[PDB]
Parts: sequence; structure tokens; C-alpha cells
Amino acid sequence: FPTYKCPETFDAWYCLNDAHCFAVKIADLPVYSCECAIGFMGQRCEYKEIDNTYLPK
Amino acid sequence: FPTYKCPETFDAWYCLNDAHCFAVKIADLPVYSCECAIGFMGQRCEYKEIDNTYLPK
Amino acid sequence: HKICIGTKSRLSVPSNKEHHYRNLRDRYTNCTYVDGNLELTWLPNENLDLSFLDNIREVTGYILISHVDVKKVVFPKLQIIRGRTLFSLSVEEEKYALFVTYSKMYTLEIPDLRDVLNGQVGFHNNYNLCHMRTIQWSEIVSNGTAPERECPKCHESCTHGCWGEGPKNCQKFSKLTCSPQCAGGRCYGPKPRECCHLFCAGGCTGPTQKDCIACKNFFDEGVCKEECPPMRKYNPTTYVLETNPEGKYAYGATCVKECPGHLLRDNGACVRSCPQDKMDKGGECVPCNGPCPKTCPGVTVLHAGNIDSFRNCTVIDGNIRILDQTFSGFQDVYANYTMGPRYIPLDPERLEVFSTVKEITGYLNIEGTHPQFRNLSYFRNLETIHGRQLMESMFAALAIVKSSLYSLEMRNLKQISSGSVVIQHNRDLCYVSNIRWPAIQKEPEQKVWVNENLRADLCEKNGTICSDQCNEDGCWGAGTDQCLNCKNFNFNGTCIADCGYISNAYKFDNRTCKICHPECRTCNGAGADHC
Amino acid sequence: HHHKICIGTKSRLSVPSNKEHHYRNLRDRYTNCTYVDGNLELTWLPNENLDLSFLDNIREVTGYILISHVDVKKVVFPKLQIIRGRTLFSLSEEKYALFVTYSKMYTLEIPDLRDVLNGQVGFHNNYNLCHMRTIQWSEIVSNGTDAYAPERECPKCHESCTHGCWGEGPKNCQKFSKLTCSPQCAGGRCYGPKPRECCHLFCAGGCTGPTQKDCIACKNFFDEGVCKEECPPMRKYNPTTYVLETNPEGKYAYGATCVKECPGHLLRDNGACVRSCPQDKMDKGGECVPCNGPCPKTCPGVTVLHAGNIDSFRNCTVIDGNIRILDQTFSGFQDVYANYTMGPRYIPLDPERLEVFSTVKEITGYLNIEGTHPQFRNLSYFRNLETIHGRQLMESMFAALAIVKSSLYSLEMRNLKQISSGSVVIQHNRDLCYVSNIRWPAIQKEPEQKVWVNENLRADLCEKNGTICSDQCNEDGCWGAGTDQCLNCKNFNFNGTCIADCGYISNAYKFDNRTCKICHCN
Ligand SMILES: *[C@@H]1O[C@H](CO)[C@@H](O[C@@H]2O[C@H](CO)[C@@H](O[C@@H]3O[C@H](CO[C@@H]4O[C@H](CO)[C@@H](O)[C@H](O)[C@@H]4O)[C@@H](O)[C@H](O[C@@H]4O[C@H](CO)[C@@H](O[C@@H]5O[C@H](CO)[C@@H](O)[C@H](O)[C@@H]5O)[C@H](O)[C@@H]4O)[C@@H]3O)[C@H](O)[C@H]2NC(C)=O)[C@H](O)[C@H]1NC(C)=O
Ligand SMILES: *[C@@H]1O[C@H](CO)[C@@H](O[C@@H]2O[C@H](CO)[C@@H](O[C@@H]3O[C@H](CO)[C@@H](O)[C@H](O[C@@H]4O[C@H](CO)[C@@H](O)[C@H](O)[C@@H]4O)[C@@H]3O)[C@H](O)[C@H]2NC(C)=O)[C@H](O)[C@H]1NC(C)=O
Ligand SMILES: *[C@@H]1O[C@H](CO)[C@@H](O[C@@H]2O[C@H](CO)[C@@H](O)[C@H](O)[C@H]2NC(C)=O)[C@H](O)[C@H]1NC(C)=O
Ligand SMILES: *[C@@H]1O[C@H](CO)[C@@H](O)[C@H](O)[C@H]1NC(C)=O
Ligand SMILES: *[C@@H]1O[C@H](CO)[C@@H](O)[C@H](O)[C@H]1NC(C)=O
Ligand SMILES: *[C@@H]1O[C@H](CO)[C@@H](O)[C@H](O)[C@H]1NC(C)=O
Repeated sequence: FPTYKCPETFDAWYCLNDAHCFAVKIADLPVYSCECAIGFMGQRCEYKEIDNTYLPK
Repeated sequence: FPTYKCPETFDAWYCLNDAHCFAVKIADLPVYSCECAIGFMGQRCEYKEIDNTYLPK
Repeated sequence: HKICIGTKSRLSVPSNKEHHYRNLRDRYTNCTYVDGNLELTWLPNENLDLSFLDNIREVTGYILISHVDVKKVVFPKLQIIRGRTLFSLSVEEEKYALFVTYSKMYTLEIPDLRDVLNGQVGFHNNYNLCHMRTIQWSEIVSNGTAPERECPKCHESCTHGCWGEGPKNCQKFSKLTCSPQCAGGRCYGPKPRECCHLFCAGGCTGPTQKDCIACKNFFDEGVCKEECPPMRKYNPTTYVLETNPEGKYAYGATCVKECPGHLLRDNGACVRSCPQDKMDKGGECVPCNGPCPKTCPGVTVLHAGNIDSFRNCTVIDGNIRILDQTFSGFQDVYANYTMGPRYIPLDPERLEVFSTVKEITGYLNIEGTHPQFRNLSYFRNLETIHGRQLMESMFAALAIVKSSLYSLEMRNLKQISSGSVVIQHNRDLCYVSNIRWPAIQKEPEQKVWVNENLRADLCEKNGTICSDQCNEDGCWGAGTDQCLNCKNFNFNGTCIADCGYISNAYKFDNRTCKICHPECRTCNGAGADHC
Repeated sequence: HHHKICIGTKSRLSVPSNKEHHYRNLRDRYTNCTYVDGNLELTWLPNENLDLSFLDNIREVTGYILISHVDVKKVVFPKLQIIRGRTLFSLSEEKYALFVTYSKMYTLEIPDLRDVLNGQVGFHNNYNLCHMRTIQWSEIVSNGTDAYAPERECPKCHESCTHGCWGEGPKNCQKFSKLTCSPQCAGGRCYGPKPRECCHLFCAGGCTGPTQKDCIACKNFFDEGVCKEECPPMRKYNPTTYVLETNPEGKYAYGATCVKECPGHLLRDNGACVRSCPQDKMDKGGECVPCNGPCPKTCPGVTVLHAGNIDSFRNCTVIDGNIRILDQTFSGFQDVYANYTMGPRYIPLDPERLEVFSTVKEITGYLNIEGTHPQFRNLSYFRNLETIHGRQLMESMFAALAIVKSSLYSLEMRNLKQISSGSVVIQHNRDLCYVSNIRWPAIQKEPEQKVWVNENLRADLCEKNGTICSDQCNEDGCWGAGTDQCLNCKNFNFNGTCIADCGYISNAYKFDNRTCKICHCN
């Protein structure tokens, strides 16, 4: 699983909340994913993450 | 083709407009039907016959 | 492709049997598709021609064959019996799509018969009939002997049974002869994958929906469909109904882009009447805001027992038939053939109930005879007969046959939307031959029959003719309010020559005068202070 | 019924921050499931110890199957037989119904996969994965097409296997319904090699006998085991009487399924089961009914609330969709299109602009609030909100109401009487107060619906401040400090507020022990 960086034009705006942008090409097709910072999730890490480990009331 | 008289109640009241009740037993069951007077048709001889010989206007 | 209307009298006959034969010959001759039940009864004499059977291809109701003694009964072209109306001996017993009984024919030959879509087949007490025992009815019917005569074996050619003697009479197979991959339909070959679309009835000459002999449900664009192309088309991928530009209305086994106009439109279909949830509003069956306005169902025959239901009704859903028995009263019969309750004679004065009636959705039929039943002023506020349901092979929207009527008096009757006028053998009725009926009928294709009523010359001598204020369109009665169209001026449904006569009348238009405001006598116009 | 329906996920190829939470989510979503309505996407399972027994009962997937970054040694779909591919997965051209990338599993076992009805199969960068080349996908793929090398040494297929195998053993041999047929049935699938042993043209995958009652799955509509061109209409037209009669044997169409009732996430409308309701139609009791007079203004929901779409909610009485209010809602954010092309930047907006939702009474999806702003304190903008239908739910905990990491001090949305078909998750709101004391089952429709109230502001710290429920509310709780904010009232209820006796507040007649009413008394 070796990943390379996404364009610096693209990096600045795309990923949100200090998320790391990383790109993987599959059969020469550049697919851009977005590694989230702790406590954030989403396609661009735009939503906050909910803890599902608590017991229900 | 044997034909018999209807039960009193049917003989008197089944067939309308001066028709005559006749009865046949088919598959051990009594079927009540009728001979209509000139100008009537239908099961109880209730509908007046319409002449189809005339041409439309 | 001629349509003819089937009877439903069952084993009942006219007393004159020669007349009864001539009645059948008139009805079914050149017929292709009989709508209703074909009842072939009481042909007691051999050598009757029976040629009217030659062209019959389809019967929607049942076929009943009783008391026919012609040697050889042939249906040369009959291929499907739909059995949408079925024949019964008692409510509890089997319902038949085909039933032959008490008949003296040697052979009943219906070669080419492929399908009986609904109902069963029955044979009882016919002494000379043969080859019916050799026929496989499991092949013809979807779900559901002892002739005391030496009867010829089927021709050598026939591998199974037969209808008669020829090689043409061998029973052909398209259902049981199939592969099993077709349960529910008919094959055009014995191979699996050689089966016809489930959308079609009778046989079929190939796998596609176009290669079908008869159309099980709907016929559209020369292709059989189970369901007419929806107005709103469902998408299985994203769960939503999309609006369909190709949508067509269902119109009795045909699929049309616009309804006939005299019919209502329920979401997908051209309809006669809306169900209790919905109501007439424009051309459509729109659902009601709060309460739905009391519907007023038509009756099979009007009598003293059911007349009360029509009180305070505006639109009669269904039809109105006032028959002889209406006035004379009669005993009713429950559906299980036990005698019901007797109805008292109806007094014509009680028909006033219909004075509130404005529309009739079916047809109007007046055949009843009574000394006091002289006119039809009970329907004076009746303005339209829609004709969504017609009467007899004449296709009548208004039928007045052998009534005791003297005049019509239906002032407001402006329109007959569909179907024909037929008025005949009313010995006392005037006006009817002088009424220009096309004026009232919606389309010029609609026909009229006016015969054998009180002769026009004899009405004239009596002076029971139109007013001088009616135009060439005729009139419903003698009075000034009975003109179809006013010759000159019209004042409160009355035809006048000049508005100056009525004092309180002012000239509103070139063909209208209106009553003055309650205030004063004579007005120069239409208003309170205008005097 | 339908045994057990699931909703799939749309969030594709998206990497989760916490792997334990993500596993817990997939386990909750797919356990006991037989029929997945939507895409079944199995992403980022790095641990080999993880238990994938939630896939155990899955039999059919309406959408696509995506398997990415799964590192579990053996991925097994014991009962799956059909992938419909009504929606297909493709990257930013080729479109897939089955797609497997960057996964380190030694074996992918779908021993009973008979038919892939739409789209292609694709494998990419799976280094330990094996046997996939022994499969012969022309059999499984509907179109009849050959669809898309390992590092390890791979065990030969079991001797029983005629051509191919999904894994080790005789129960992993690939079954054949299409290719082992007599030519005598081109365009179909057979249960045996003989010419009479062909199957009904309606069948999909396999089949037991020759009838449409014998298929494994239906290429068209599936009505309780039988395949048919069309679903029995709820209203069937009568050619003889020219009337559109109501059909006693009628069923609703739900995808390629025929059902008597409809899944809670859909509304029945004209013999079919649709997610949204027509412009001229009203939602009422789970059925699209005609609205009496003008139809209540229904506008669509939005994925994220911003300046560009806030105006579109003006005068809305029903919101068909979801509302997400995030930090981005107030901050403004740089949008993007699936093209990867930069979208519009939305001008930052302040909370006062949220007064647009004042007319809103119903939200058909979920309500989600994770936004923080100094002035965004209460949630009174939804003071006329009555019900939140859980017709669509959040991906985690099946939440219909999720208030997470917001800068809220109170809810303040009275009139909210019902959350039907969802769970409520309220967690980590530093200053949120009343949530702890609201008993949410009172609002919720079914006791089986769950609530999670964790990490908020202490109930004791709320007491010390005095921000508690009025001494007029019962044990059910309240949405905020006010007297009109009680869930239910233990004494008398008057107007929107609650009094001790109808003697107070001048003229008011008591036509109930629980309620009083205003005068023009007795
Ligand atoms: C009247 O109403 C007002 C306004 O609503 C109330 O004031 C609010 O009070 C709450 C509760 O105390 C307070 O939130 C807490 O803030 C503290 C400290 O402040 C932060 O300090 C952090 C580190 O030094 C820093 O990151 C921040 O920038 C803040 O300055 C904070 O520790 C609490 O946060 C915790 O939430 C954690 C997440 O799960 C939990 O984590 C624990 O942390 C423990 C201590 O570090 C540790 O021992 C545990 O192992 C565990 O990891 C834990 O549950 C804590 O709750 C709170 O968030 C608000 O800031 C404050 N609001 C305002 C506007 O001032 C007031 O309390 C109320 N009544 C009275 C009588 O005062
Ligand atoms: C003034 O108004 C009188 C009442 O309406 C009207 O009298 C009726 O006149 C008709 C025609 O003459 C009468 O009907 C005939 O009755 C005789 C008696 O048995 C029949 O022979 C005759 O047979 C028929 O003739 C029809 C006409 O061509 C034809 O349709 C049939 O095929 C059949 O052959 C008629 O049925 C009727 O009984 C009279 N009604 C009453 C109540 O007296 C007057 O003619 C009319 N004019 C004048 C100048 O008085
Ligand atoms: C039409 O016939 C009706 C009866 O069917 C007549 O109305 C009645 O006429 C008799 C006169 O002999 C009166 O006894 C009744 O009181 C009348 N009833 C009503 C409701 O009017 C009527 O005279 C005839 N009209 C025309 C124009 O001929
Ligand atoms: C149909 O029969 C009529 C007589 O009823 C006859 O005049 C006509 O020739 C026939 N039509 C055709 C097309 O043979
Ligand atoms: C059928 O006939 C019986 C008498 O045998 C009668 O009591 C009953 O009312 C009839 N059925 C109906 C449905 O009216
Ligand atoms: C609700 O919020 C608004 C704006 O933040 C504020 O002015 C008002 O005082 C709040 N109402 C209550 C009851 O807290």
C-alpha cells in the first residue's frame, strides 16, 4: 500500500480539519482519498465522529 | 323434450307481461323459464322487442 | 370485424319459434365478436340455415346451446370464449362458459376453438351428440356420455380426439402438448423456449407479444399488454414514480392516448364512474375535499321498491329503465331462485322524484305503459344523457319503445353525449319525428331511429305541434318553453317574438330578454335604478 | 417481512479515522440481514482477528458490493447468491457490481454466488487473494462477458469441483447454470445438461424445476416465490364494467419485489413504494394521500447547510431530506463536485439566519447538529417542528437525532412530539444542559428505538446554575428553562404553557382535569 501526494493546488482546499490528503492511482487512474484527523470522518473529513462504544441509556 | 308445470308460486308470479311459465329438470335441478307473449323478450319476459328492420334517419 | 350484442334470456323464448329464429339471424349475421352471451336456443326444426354462426370468432360471455335440433351445429371460426359472464342452474352450482343441453344435434363442431378463458364446460341430456367425450377439455379450459347411438371413430389422421368426422375436425393442441417451462401459457412448438408470451389468449405463432392470436388483456399498437402503459412509471432503482410521456389510458381492451370524452378519467383508465373515495370534477375522478357528495346508483328496473332511493338526486350513476312491470308492479326473485318480496304498482305521479335529476350517466329507457303516464316532464331538469352505457344492438342512449307517452316535455335536454336515439311504436306520441335529434347529439356519427309513432299529419290536425316561436329544430311539447332553440328571442326558458310584450323584459341581447329588477316596471337596461 | 431488510451505504472508498468504531458500525448494520437494499460496502478492516459473521445471513444485494482494504484472512459470504447492480460502483470509466481493491485476504469465498444481474466484476491489487482466476465469470455475469495473479502458492481446487472453486474444500466448488446447458435453451439457465432440463426465462442465477415458481431469483418481479412480469395491481381495470376496481389480491411494488405492506423507509403511492411523495400529494400514515386544499410546501433537504441553500427553505412546512448543521455552516466552506473540480465558496452566515426553519413542522430524514458558534445557543429555530421521521438515518447508531460537539445551551424545540423510527444520540456538548433529564422514549414511537445521552454538561452543574425544568413539568423533562417547554405537565396545561390551576391567568374554563382553555366562564 504505497501512496503518493496529491497536487499542492488540490491539497490546500480539498481535505478538511487538518486532514492528510493522499492519492493512489489504480491502473493509471489517480484516485484521491483523504486520511482524517482523530475525531473527524467523511469523504473530505467534514463531519465530526460519534463514539458508538457507550452503553444505551 | 318433456316440459312440466312450475310450482304454484312460480307459475303465477315468475313470468311477467302475460307469459307462460314452463319448467325443465336439467342435471336433477329445476330450471324455471318462459314463453313470452308477442313483443316481449328477456328471462321473465320483461323487455319489449325492438324492430331492427327500419333504416336510420 | 363487426360487433354484435349478446342476449341473456337463458332458456326463455318467444312463443313464436319462427320469429325466434329470425330474431337470431338478425342479431348474429355477419358478426365477428359477440359482446355478451350467445344463446342459441329453441331451434326445434332441422334445416334452419345457422349461417350467422359462420363469422363468429369471439364470445365474451358464455355460450348456451339448448333445445336446438338442427342436425349439424358448426362454429366455423369461433376460437375463444372469454366467459366474463357465466351460466348457472343454481347459485351454489358450477358456472359455465359453454353449456349444451336438451339438444338433438348429431355433431357439435367447433374446430379452431383454442381457449375458454374462464368458466366450465357442460353437456346434459343431448341424445345424438358425439365426439365430446373424445375431446380433451383440459386443453381448452384453464381451470374447472351415453348417447345411445353408434358414433363414427375419429378420422385416422387425428392422433387424439375430434369434433366431427373430417380430418379438419381433429382437435389441435397448444397447451398440454407443450414443454413444462411454460406453465400458465400456450406454446407454438414442443421445444422449451418455444413458448408464447403470457400476455395473450388462444394460440400464438411465435414468442413475442405481437405473435399472438387473441389479446388476453389489452391490445395496443398491434402488441398485447397485460397492463396499459402507466401514466406514472415506477423506477425500481431510485424508488420513485416518474411521469410517463408515453402513458396511455385503458379503454376496454384497447389503449388510447385520450379518452372518448363522454367517459370520466380515473388515474390510469377511461371510466364510467368514480369509486366512493373520489368524485367527478371536470374530466377526472378527483378525490373529495371533505365529504363525498351522495352518489345515486342506477337501477336494473325502476319499481315501487327502489324509487325512494332516487329522491333528491342530481346525477344518476348508471341508467333509468321504466318498463311495463314498473307501473303494474311485480314479484321479485332473489338470486337463489326463491320468490322475493312483491312490489306494489307504481303511480306515475311518483316519478316526480326525478325532477331534481340533471344528468344520466348511462342510458334512458322508457317502455312502460299507463293511462296517466302521458309525458316525461319528470325529467324536465334533465339536461344531459351521457350514454356511458348503451342499450341493445341498436346502441341506444335514449330508447322509447311502445310507451304510453303523448309528449316528451324534457325542456332542458341539451345533449346526448354518446349513443343513438331510438323511438318507435309509441302510438300516441307526437313531436318526436319533428325533433332534429342531431342538434342534441354530441357527434354527427351518432344515429337516430324514429318510426311508427303517432303520424305527423295526425298530430297537426290535433294541433299538438310546435309553437310559432320555435325554429326548425322542433320542440319537446306544445308550450312556448319547449323549443329546442328559439326562433327569435328567449326570455326565462320561454321563446318570445319581442321583449316589449313582457313589460318587465328588457332586450339584453339579439336573442335574449331578461326580467327587470324587482324594483320597477319597465327598464332601459339591467339594474336596480335602471328604470 | 422480506425476512430482514438492510439499508446499504453510499459513502464509498472513504477512510475512517477510528477502525474499532467502523467495525462496530458494520456489525450493527448487517447482523441478521438477508437482503441489503443499497450498496454493501466492506471497507477498512485491517485486523485479522475481526469476526465477519454479520455477512452470514446476507442472500441478496440490490446495489453493488465493494470490498476495500480488508485484511482478514478469510472473507466469506456463506449465503449470498444475487448482486442486482441497480446502482454500480465506478471510479472518477468502467462500472462494477463487484469490486475488490487493496485487500490482503488470503481467500474470498462466495460459494453460492449464482448471478450478477448488472455491471462487471473487478479485482485490483489483492496480493494474497487467490482462486479468482479459476472462477470463469462468464457464467455468473448476466451480460455473458469475461470480467476482471497472486504472490503465494495456491491450493488446487477440491477434486469434486468440475471447473472452478472459490476456496478450499468441496463446498467451495463453483456451480454452473448457464454454460453447462443444451443449446436447446439459448437465453436461459438450466438445472441439468439435458435438453428438457432448461428453466423459465424469468429465472435469475439457478432454478429447481421448469416453472417460474422454481427459480432461485427473478430476473423481473419476485412475488412471494413466484416470478412475474408485473406486480398484481392494487387497482385492476374491468374491461366489461368499464370501472377501475380495487384489487383484493393487490400488492405494492418495492424494487423488484412484490410486498403486502411497505418498509418503514418508504411511502406507498399508487400501487408502488416510493421514498418521496408527489408535489400534489400528502404524506399521511405512511401513504401518499391527496392533500385537502393546497399542498403543504415540501422542499428538499440538503447534505450540508450553507449560504447557497439556506434561502431555499423559506416558507417550508415539510423538509424532505436531512439537515446537517456543521461548523462549516457558520464558517462557510469550499464546495467540490464529483468531477474533483473546485466548487463555490459559501459566504459565512450567522445563526440568526436559521430563523428560516421557523415554518418547518416535519423532517422526513434525520436532524443532525454538530455546529459551533458563540451566538448559536438554543435550537428554537425548530420550535414548530413536530415530528422527525427516521425514513433515512445517519450511518452510525441509526440516529434520527444526532447532536454531537455542538455549542448549544438548550434545545428549546417544544412541539417536537415524535421521533418515529430512529435513535437519538446526544453526546459531547460541553454546555448543553437539559438533554440529560429528557426521557426520550416519551417522544420515540417504539421502545426498541435506542437513546444515547453521554458526555454533555453535568446534570448537577446545570442544577447549580438553575437551568433546570420548571416545577410545572412531570418526570418526563423539558426542552429548556421556560414554562412552555415541558414535555408533559404534571398539573394543568393551558395553551403552550402550564399552570397550577385554571384559577390563575384570569378567565379559563376547565373542560379537562389535565387541560384548561381561554374564554371570549364555565
Ligand atoms: C453553568 O453553565 C456554564 C456554561 O454552560 C458551565 O460552564 C461550563 O462548564 C463545563 C464543565 O466544567 C466546561 O467544560 C469543561 O471544561 C473543562 C476545562 O476547560 C478546558 O480545559 C482543557 C484542558 O485544560 C482545554 O482543552 C479546553 O480549552 C478548556 O479550557 C474540561 O476539562 C471538561 O472537558 C472534559 O471533557 C472530556 C471529553 O470526554 C472529559 O475528559 C476527561 O478530562 C479529565 C480532565 O482533563 C480527565 O481527568 C479524564 O481522564 C477525561 O479525559 C471530561 O468529562 C471533561 O468533561 C469540560 O469540557 C465549560 O467550558 C464551561 N462553559 C463555559 C462557557 O465556561 C458551568 O459549569 C455551569 N455551572 C457552574 C456551577 O459553574
Ligand atoms: C289526436 O290524438 C289521438 C290520441 O293520441 C290520436 O288517436 C290515436 O291515433 C292512432 C293512429 O290512428 C291510434 O293508433 C291506431 O290504433 C288502431 C286501432 O286498433 C290500429 O289499427 C293502428 O294500427 C297501427 O297503425 C300504426 C300507424 O301507422 C302503425 O304504427 C302500426 O304498424 C299499426 O298498423 C294504430 O295503432 C291510437 O289508438 C289513437 N289513440 C287514442 C287514445 O285514441 C289521433 O289520431 C290524433 N288525431 C286526430 C285527428 O284525432
Ligand atoms: C303531462 O302529464 C302530466 C301527468 O303525467 C300532467 O300533470 C298532471 O295533469 C293532471 C291533469 O289531468 C293533474 O291532475 C295533475 O295534478 C298534474 N300534475 C302535475 C305535477 O302537473 C300534465 O298536465 C301534462 N303536461 C303537459 C304539458 O301536457
Ligand atoms: C354481410 O351480410 C349482408 C346481409 O346481412 C350482405 O349484404 C353483405 O354482402 C355481407 N358482407 C360481406 C362483406 O360479405
Ligand atoms: C336465498 O333464499 C333463502 C330462502 O331459501 C332466503 O332466506 C335468503 O334470503 C336468500 N339469500 C339472500 C342472500 O338473500
Ligand atoms: C435563544 O437564542 C437567541 C439567540 O442566541 C437568544 O437571543 C435567546 O435569548 C435564546 N432564548 C432562550 C430562551 O434561551
